[PDB]
Amino acid sequence: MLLPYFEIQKIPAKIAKTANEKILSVGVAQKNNIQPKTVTAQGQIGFVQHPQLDSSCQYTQFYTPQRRDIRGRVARIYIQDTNHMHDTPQIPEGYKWTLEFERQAQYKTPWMGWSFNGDTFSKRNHYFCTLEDAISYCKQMGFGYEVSFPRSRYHTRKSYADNMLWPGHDNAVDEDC
Amino acid sequence: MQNKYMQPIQLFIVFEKLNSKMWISKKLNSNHSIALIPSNWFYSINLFLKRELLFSNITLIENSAIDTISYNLETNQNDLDKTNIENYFFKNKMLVFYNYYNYFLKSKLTLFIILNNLNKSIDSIDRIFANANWLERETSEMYGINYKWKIDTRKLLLDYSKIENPMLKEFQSEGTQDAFYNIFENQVVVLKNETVEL
Amino acid sequence: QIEIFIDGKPAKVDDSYTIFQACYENGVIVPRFCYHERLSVAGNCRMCLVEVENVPKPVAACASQVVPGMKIKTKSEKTRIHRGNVMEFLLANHPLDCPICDQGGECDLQDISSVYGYGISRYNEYKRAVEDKNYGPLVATSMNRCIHCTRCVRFATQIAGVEDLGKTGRGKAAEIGTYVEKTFNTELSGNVVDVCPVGALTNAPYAFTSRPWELKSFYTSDVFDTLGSAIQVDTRGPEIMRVLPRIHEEINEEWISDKTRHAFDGLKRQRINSPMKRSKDGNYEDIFWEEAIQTISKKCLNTPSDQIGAIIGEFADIESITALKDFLNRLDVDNFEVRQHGNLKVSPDFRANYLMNSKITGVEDADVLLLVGCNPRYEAPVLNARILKSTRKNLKVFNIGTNQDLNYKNVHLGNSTKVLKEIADGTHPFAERLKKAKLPMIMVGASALEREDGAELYNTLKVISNKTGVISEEKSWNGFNILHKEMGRINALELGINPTSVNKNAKLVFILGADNNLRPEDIPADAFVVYFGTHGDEGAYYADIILPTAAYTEKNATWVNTEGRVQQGRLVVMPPGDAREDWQIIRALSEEAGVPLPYDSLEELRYRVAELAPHLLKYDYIEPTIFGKVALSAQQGVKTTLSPTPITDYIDNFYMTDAISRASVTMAKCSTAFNHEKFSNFKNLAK
Amino acid sequence: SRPGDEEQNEMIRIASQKRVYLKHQRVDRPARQEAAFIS
Amino acid sequence: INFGNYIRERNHYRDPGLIDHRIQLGYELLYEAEMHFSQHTILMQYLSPYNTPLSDRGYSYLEKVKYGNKSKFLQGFYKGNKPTEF
Amino acid sequence: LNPYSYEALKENHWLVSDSSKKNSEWTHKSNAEQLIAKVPIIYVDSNIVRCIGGTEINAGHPQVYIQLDTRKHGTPQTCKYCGLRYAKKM
Amino acid sequence: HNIRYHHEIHTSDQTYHSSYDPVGETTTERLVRYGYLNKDQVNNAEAVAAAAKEFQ
Amino acid sequence: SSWQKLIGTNLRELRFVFCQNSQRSLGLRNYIAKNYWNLKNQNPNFPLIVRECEEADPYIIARYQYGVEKKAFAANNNEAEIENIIKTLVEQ
Ligand code: SF4
Ligand code: SF4
Ligand code: FES
Ligand SMILES: [Zn+2]
Repeated sequence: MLLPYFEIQKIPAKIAKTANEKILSVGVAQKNNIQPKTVTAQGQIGFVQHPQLDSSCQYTQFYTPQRRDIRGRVARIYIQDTNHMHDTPQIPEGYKWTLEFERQAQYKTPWMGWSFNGDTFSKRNHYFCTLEDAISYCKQMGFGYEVSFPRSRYHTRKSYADNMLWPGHDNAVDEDC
Repeated sequence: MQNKYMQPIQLFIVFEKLNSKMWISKKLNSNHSIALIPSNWFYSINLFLKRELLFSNITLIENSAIDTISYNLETNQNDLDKTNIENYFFKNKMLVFYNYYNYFLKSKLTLFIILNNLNKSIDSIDRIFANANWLERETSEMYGINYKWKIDTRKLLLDYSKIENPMLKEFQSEGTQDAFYNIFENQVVVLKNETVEL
Repeated sequence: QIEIFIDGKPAKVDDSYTIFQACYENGVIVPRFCYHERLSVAGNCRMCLVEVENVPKPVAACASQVVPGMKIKTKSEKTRIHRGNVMEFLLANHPLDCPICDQGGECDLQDISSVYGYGISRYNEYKRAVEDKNYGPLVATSMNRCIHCTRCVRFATQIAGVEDLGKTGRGKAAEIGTYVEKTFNTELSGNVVDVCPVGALTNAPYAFTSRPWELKSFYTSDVFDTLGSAIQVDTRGPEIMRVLPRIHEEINEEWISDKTRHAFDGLKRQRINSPMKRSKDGNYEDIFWEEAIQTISKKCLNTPSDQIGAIIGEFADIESITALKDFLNRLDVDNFEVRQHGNLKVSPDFRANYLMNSKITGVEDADVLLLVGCNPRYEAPVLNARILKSTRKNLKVFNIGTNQDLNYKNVHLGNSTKVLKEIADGTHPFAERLKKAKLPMIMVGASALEREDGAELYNTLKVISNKTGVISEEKSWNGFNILHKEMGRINALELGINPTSVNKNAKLVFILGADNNLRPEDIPADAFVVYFGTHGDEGAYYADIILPTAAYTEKNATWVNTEGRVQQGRLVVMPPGDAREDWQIIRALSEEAGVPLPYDSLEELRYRVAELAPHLLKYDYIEPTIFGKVALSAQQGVKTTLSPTPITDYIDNFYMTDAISRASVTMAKCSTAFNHEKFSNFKNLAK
Repeated sequence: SRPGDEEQNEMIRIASQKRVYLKHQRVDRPARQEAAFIS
Repeated sequence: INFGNYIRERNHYRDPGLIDHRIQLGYELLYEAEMHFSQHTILMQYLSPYNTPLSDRGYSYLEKVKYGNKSKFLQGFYKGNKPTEF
Repeated sequence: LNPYSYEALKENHWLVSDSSKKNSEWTHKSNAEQLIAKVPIIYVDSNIVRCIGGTEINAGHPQVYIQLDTRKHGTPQTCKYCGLRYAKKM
Repeated sequence: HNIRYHHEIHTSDQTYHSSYDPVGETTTERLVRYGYLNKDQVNNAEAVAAAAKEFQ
Repeated sequence: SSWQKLIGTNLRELRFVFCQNSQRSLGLRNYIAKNYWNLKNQNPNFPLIVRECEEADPYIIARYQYGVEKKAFAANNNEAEIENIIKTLVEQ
């Protein structure tokens, strides 16, 4: 499903706590003013929201003694349709929202020229049926999010009769040279 | 079809306050019935099952859970109706299923429970069925299920000194740590892992 | 509004729909090979045949309009038989080429056969064989795979505007392509590959290297041209493998230019991977970040304020320019140019001063377009295709400047600036031609505004617009447009940097990745140069200090479109070697120089940006402006004297216009194969 | 009856409903955005 | 004190069922530690200091001397986040 | 002739050529290019030739059909599975 | 040379679903819960009959 | 009137940020729409940056030498008080 709760749709305002953000308090206020108040699948303006590391981020399992880098990351939430190479795939795309994490380290170990990831996280993408589900997951796990909204091909009038049209009278003079 | 079948309808006759939603499918055995059960009646329902005649000769065959927060149809998205059981996999945080076999009625019974609370809490039935101890321990450690009134809550298959739920969709199959020998300490340690990718 | 039936479920559609359109809107997928959503309707293949009651013959869904009360049965056995027969005929002569075919894993023939075909063959004869043709280094041909779907012919005729493709012959022996040995040289050429459903036409640079299932895709925007084309980047590990177009319908529609698609391989070579320092004799030594930053900090602390200058590069993002502007303002520096000529004579006071006020889609809305020193065929090929589509729908194009071989018809008003003076002073028929037009539109190329009389040309254009009615509150229309040539200049204008503030004599120059229009006389011989950059073609040879930076695909940044749209460029792979982010380098340098900047992450830098200009925080959006008539008001007593010099363009070689494209191999191959053939001193009078 | 019955019934009712998708939805070309000018 | 720092880092929790689950896990890990089920080099990850060297070996203060008054950003800029050979 | 020249690239599928064929023992880790170049051209009587790369089906490669009626008479063509080259007899 | 029926036409994929109301639910509760009556018009013959006919 | 004839050697930039349609930015919007060219003519080189957003608060940001900024809130300020705010900002 793609098209379907108020709190999940509510985007909290930023509160400055760091000295750097206390310096730029006017910018924080302006960002709070201009950003959309609520997020819905019908929106047109994308936006970036910081992680909310309050009591709500208690459900994450990725805060371990050896890992202090997963919580607080900012994901990307968007719809990835079928590419421009084929029209009728056997498994179609575009029916779900993708949450993606940017790469953190990629190199080639030299003994056999083998590709290695310096960050085991962010290797695979996460899939949700609704945008609200992805935002709720991010709020649960203490993730920020960059939400971008889909672009769709317009509807147009198609007919075979358009291939055979009368050029018009031979006396139609073009005054535009 | 080509065999004697009857629904397990007496269960909802005794429990008069519950809605009844049952399925039969040709993808299952012809004696297999699937029903939907609310979470706040599961312990009483199992108490009724363990002792009621024509149900008492029953055994618990399997237990597990489904993380449906990332469940999406990949093909034939326009062939779904309101009666499909998969229609209950949407917007639901967690699912739990139990499978029993009844010798008197020669029947398979699967019960499905929808967990929609963030802490994933449900009553345990290991005090009714002795099977449920290890099964529920493994389910709880794999999927983060919080079982209440359980005989034993210790980890069953996971490594010592670790807290993780590897069977959630958010978890990558390579984990977050690797085990190496440390010369400076003459013993094995765990470190953040860098892994090859194909 | 009529009611039809699709597999028993009633539905309501419009009477102008085809069966295919109704089925797709109602969620029903119909296989197809020759129908395309942007080309004309053809019915040559028959894979979209469906079954309808009271109609004995199967009806082609794509080429047949809906009838009130009709019933379409796409799940009947008759439809299955029709699809199986058509698939059998399609595969009778297809070659056994899937292992060697670049279409494998994403071939529509393969998937359609697997899902709808009978699943086995009975044809046991010789297949036809076709000799391959040579179309150039961008398109590879394997013509045994062609199914005669006409998609390439229709794309070339109706989208690219070139008439070199066709179908010659008859029956089974007919062949698709040019009759003679001729290359398929054009911008947007590679797009035809994406149109062809089979491996008949393939991406020649992307030959044999990769498979679809071993790629990860990212959504981003292009910077090679000032249109922010929406693109998809496909990578395998740390290597970027290909670039594909996306769908936007307000930018580039479905299509990308060849430079956008192929010049990305210039990021794999000539890269700067570590900080460097140059000796007096010219020797370059690799150094640490700490030493370089300390050297530049000592220079900043010792150099007087009036001797400090900067150059803003072509590929400069909002964050980098914000960082550099804040740091140099802290250093009491307000000059961001040292070059004597080539500066844009536009005030950054208002957004309407330097932007495309009618947006990219405005070419569809206007009826008269006037280009002034603009060559859309090279500066924005997708916008050129849009203008061609509009001219097929009653759009008239007039041109002042160099006559160009646009694929449509344009009227040459003149060559020099005397035509503009005649129009502004009246007594020229084009003034009345503009007045009688419903929505006049003027597009001045940015290049013509770096003339020594760029301000006078700007004032003349404002006078012409206000007098004719290009800008008018009655029509609620703003037809004044500027087509820029650099993304960094657009970002600097958006932040508020005056491009005409030039330091005459600077002893310390920060070159933020600028390589175009750089000559040794611009930089004094006794100056200290710090170049921030990713490539070593130019600028890196002027620099005492070289600091490696991140490309557009290697950082999370914000880019402003030439029409005013704010977009996210997203990180795809980290910068190679020891390179660092631009704003991170500037912040580290500011901290080491005793004037630290109040931001430590991208979020705080964006808070500073919101302090400067809030509209840069709205992504994939254009902020409206209500000061168009105030900004473009014809001021009294301003100079309007123009030099009697012809107005030209700025592009000679389309394939190589910047450092990344200059460091590309496929761009060099395209130059070698196409520059001699595309060069002409005369107009093609056919078009 | 038990206190938690109502939530269970509500989540049962929510699950079964028509599920349309964002794609396959008709989007027309928007009209020209007329420019507004201050006095 | 180190384990108290761990608990303090888990202070923001507000779901009682989650807290009961965590208490069960803590009791389990403590029992594993007290019966030699786990290895000392593995279980020491919960008792180790957060910003202090261990007492059984020496420590290096090189990055303290070179990056004396520099902020955290500058320290993380001079020391990269990826290998530099590739 | 310069391998980077226009003519050499145009007559080599727009690839930089190697007449010695000895770059492939390092780049492609084998000497197969030399060995296949050691095989002369096969002259066929008809206009079309069928290649399977062996004496029987499943011993070789899938059946492919190569056109020998070229724009320039007698231009040899190469099988895309096996490196064998064919031309129409006279 | 016969290829039209290499793929199965009939397959064992049928599923059958049964849904029941609560057994202990009375007629009045069923009428009220289904939006054919309100709590005020309970214990009235005309309201019960109208709700029953509307349900039927 | 003499204050706007010359811009002080300490002032470097006057940036105006407000809303397109909100009643809060009504005074600043009208002031910019009436007195922009009067200031621009007397100081043809001095930058006067105007940026607007959908819900931005009205601000008059004055920048001085060495990167010193002084941002003043200009909400619900009519023509005279906007005049006075700008005069005081260009006076320090
Ligand atoms: S075009 Fe290529 S992948 Fe596609 S079916 Fe034909 S040979 Fe196979
Ligand atoms: S070469 Fe390909 S795209 Fe062109 S007409 Fe043939 S099958 Fe269609
Ligand atoms: S898709 Fe309809 S005839 Fe080709
Ligand atoms: Zn062969």
